[PDB]
Amino acid sequence: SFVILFVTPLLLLPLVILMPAKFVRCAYVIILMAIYWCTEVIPLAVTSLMPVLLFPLFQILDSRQVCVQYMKDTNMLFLGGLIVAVAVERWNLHKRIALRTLLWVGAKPARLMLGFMGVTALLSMWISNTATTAMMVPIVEAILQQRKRLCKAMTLCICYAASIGGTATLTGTGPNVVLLGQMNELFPDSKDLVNFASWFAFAFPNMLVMLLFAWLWLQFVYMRSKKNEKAALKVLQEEYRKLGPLSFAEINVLICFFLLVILWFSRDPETKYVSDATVAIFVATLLFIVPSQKPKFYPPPLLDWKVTQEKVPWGIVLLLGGGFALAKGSEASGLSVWMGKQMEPLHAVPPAAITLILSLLVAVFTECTSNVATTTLFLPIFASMSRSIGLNPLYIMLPCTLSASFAFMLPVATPPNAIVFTYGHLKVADMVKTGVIMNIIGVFCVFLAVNTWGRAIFDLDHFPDWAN
Amino acid sequence: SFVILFVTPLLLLPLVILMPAKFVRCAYVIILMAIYWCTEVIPLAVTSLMPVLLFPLFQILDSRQVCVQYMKDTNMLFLGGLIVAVAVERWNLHKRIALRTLLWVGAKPARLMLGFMGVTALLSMWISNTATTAMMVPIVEAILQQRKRLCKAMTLCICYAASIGGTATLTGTGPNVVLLGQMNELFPDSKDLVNFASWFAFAFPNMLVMLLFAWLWLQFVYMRSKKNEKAALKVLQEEYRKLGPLSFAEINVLICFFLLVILWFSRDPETKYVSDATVAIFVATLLFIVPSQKPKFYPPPLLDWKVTQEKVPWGIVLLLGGGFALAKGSEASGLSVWMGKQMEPLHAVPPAAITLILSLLVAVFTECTSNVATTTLFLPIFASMSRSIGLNPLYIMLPCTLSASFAFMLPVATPPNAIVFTYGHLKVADMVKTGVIMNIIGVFCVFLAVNTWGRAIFDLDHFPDWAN
Ligand SMILES: *[C@@H]1O[C@H](CO)[C@@H](O)[C@H](O)[C@H]1NC(C)=O
Ligand SMILES: *[C@@H]1O[C@H](CO)[C@@H](O)[C@H](O)[C@H]1NC(C)=O
Ligand code: NA
Ligand code: NA
Repeated sequence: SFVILFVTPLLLLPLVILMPAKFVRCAYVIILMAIYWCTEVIPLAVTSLMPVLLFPLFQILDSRQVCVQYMKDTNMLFLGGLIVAVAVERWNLHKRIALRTLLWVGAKPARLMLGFMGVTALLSMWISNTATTAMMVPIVEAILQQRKRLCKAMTLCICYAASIGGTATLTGTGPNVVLLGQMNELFPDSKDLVNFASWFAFAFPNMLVMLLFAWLWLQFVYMRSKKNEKAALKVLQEEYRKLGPLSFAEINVLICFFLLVILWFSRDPETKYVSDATVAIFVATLLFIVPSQKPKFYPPPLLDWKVTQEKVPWGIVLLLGGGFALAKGSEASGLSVWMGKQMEPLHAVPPAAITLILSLLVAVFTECTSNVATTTLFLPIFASMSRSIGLNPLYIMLPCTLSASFAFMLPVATPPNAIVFTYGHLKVADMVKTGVIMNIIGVFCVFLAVNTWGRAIFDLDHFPDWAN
Repeated sequence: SFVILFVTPLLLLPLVILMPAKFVRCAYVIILMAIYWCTEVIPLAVTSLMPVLLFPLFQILDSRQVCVQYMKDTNMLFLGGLIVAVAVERWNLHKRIALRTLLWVGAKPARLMLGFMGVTALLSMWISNTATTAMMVPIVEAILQQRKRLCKAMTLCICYAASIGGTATLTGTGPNVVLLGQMNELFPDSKDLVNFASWFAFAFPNMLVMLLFAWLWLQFVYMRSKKNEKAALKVLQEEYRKLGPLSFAEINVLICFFLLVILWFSRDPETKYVSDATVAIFVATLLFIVPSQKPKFYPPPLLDWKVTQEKVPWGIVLLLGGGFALAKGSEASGLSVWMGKQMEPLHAVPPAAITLILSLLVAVFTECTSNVATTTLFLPIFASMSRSIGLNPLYIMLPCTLSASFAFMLPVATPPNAIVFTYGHLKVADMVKTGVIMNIIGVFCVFLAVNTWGRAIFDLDHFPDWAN
């Protein structure tokens, strides 16, 4: 069974060691790492460390040129975002925001589902999508204890909303960070063309329209009620009180978060040095000295180190670094130029079809693998193709990144779906039926976004000189 | 009180922003980070992230040139060592080795203390010194429940032995890794002159002699017994049984550890690419597929990801990276050349005095700060001095690294001393009296090592061209 998945490649190492052309060796590396990505027999971060273990033997890079690539500005940006998210989770803040929103919108099962989806998307924009599901699903259970075709709807709404809302912030989730990293590496002359501001402008409207379509679809398939308008409130309120009053530390973390947002947007409404990573580190550092209590001599802070050592996806960081290393090795060996020399005859094809086909393919493929793995595997190929056919790479690379998060079925695809299914009445057939359509929805919305307004944001109708 | 420690430096930022010479700005950065190092009001890894937050504003480096420096071959070497250590701790192996050794040596309070110190040093060579103390101190308590001048001796023996034994492996603890990193950065033409093999050869004899002197001293100050020969055995044996038999997974992790050691030594008893980091990653990766049980289809491994996400000092990794970034900024701005131009007139001095004085100073100073912080602050200065006075840098840099771990008092200096003091009868006066002398012992032993055999290992009698 699962033994061949790590012993069979040993057959090829003595065959590929000689192979008097390095792009073959890099290709074998990438294929092996993909096979391990899709199969979690071995973890992900572990496989992200293969490049240092393989590029040397294949005489591609040293252990220095490759290991230097495992931490760059993107990774520390993501790390700062994660730390801020940890501060938010530490104090039951996201629960307070959630309950306030739910009580404002009202308990009307239609508007109820709308509020759940909207707040889940807004929280997922910064707050580690799985965490939001963990926070919210107990609320749904508490509601429902007070139709087997209804529980499925809201339970799926949480996960779909989270996976969608994560695509509205450049931290958000892995794939967007991967896009930023590959843009920096493959296209360094594109110094700062895809930043937090521009990408947010591109993505947030797309997120909103996808969320609208999703709410409509899930209100169709499952729901084509005075107590549940009332006895749901008596649960929301009693859960609200348990948080207690406004909890002074919550205020300070909110202020720090607002400052982060303002600094990210403001710089980009000269010999620049001050990339967004500096801002993230600014606020993350600041989150260790602030008191969390009234000084009336600051014994108490609001964030210690032990929790953030416990609660941070470092494996994700190493995963990104593996992507960086793969891109560097491909650029060095000679594989990228080779692919760009094999994808020449696509010059006759309409690019819109290319974009749509590849986005659909990625949305399908991410439903078995992880999102970030899918992205970091696919993006360099599309980049080389775009360079070859006189096309702007972003045209292809943005929709792929937005699509890699479209894991709307297969609970193994993304943890949130697993968490939702763990509570029972969400038979996988329901998930597949409701997920394929939403994959299509997301693809169409993304294509609309790229061909409508992304043009002017990124100047996609012309062939930039930063893709020679 | 502790408020000025992070608000007073704000006075100087608008004063130092202009400062038409960049070495002043880098110096202010280093001073501030030192002040935060010595004062744990803010954690350590957080302060290690200041360089990305400061070098840009001071127009020294971008956010890319500096953030690229936070992960290099040294850090991943240390990470692999940490992961292997985690595998060891996972299965109660180090306890099994310990009990076997203790039962072999015997329960004779003299030889008992000797066995405790020796095994603690041997385990600390790879196994995260604090962990060994946590493992062993309960054993001492169990023994002693079955002289208030005796408990102090063994209780201090654990911590001293751990802090000494950590200086015998290039993973070991932070300072040695810092030395390797600074050698790579400041002196890159010294490609691989300080590796695991050479440094181990230099250090292990020094560790042995220091441990001998320490055992002698602690047998002097406190201890200038049939039951404790007997009723200690009835505790060791009954603790041994609780581990059960040899626990098949233990065997596999031992085999992996042996393979790691053999690969580290063997390569160094051509266009090299295969540095020790590759080996560490090799074995660390291997530690995720091995079964830990009889396959009789490998449901069970021996190391999952969640534990190593929980139990790994990542803050240490970021700390090292901060050291790397500081060194890069100093080399870029113009500060290193400036220091080398101010330390010219030391050409008239005997280098032996320089080495001894600086080693003593570092051994004193590390008893309030952390070891790794002390090292990464001090080493570039000594390097610049050595370049200036026609001297081999290693002469000065090795003893400083070995000395930074000589935290033989001030429980705040190093966690092991804190753990020992947490159990009571180790009044701080005793610790100081017994610790200053051992600082002197360590300094003398290190000086003997450098001036005796380190010469031939590193060719310290000549001025290498890799220090121009
Ligand atoms: C960059 O552009 C120039 C066109 O003048 C081209 O000759 C050169 O090969 C290109 N280099 C890369 C790395 O794309
Ligand atoms: C390296 O050595 C040469 C001596 O030929 C010296 O001129 C040059 O300045 C040195 N460069 C550095 C960076 O030490
Ligand atoms: Na997925
Ligand atoms: Na210390």
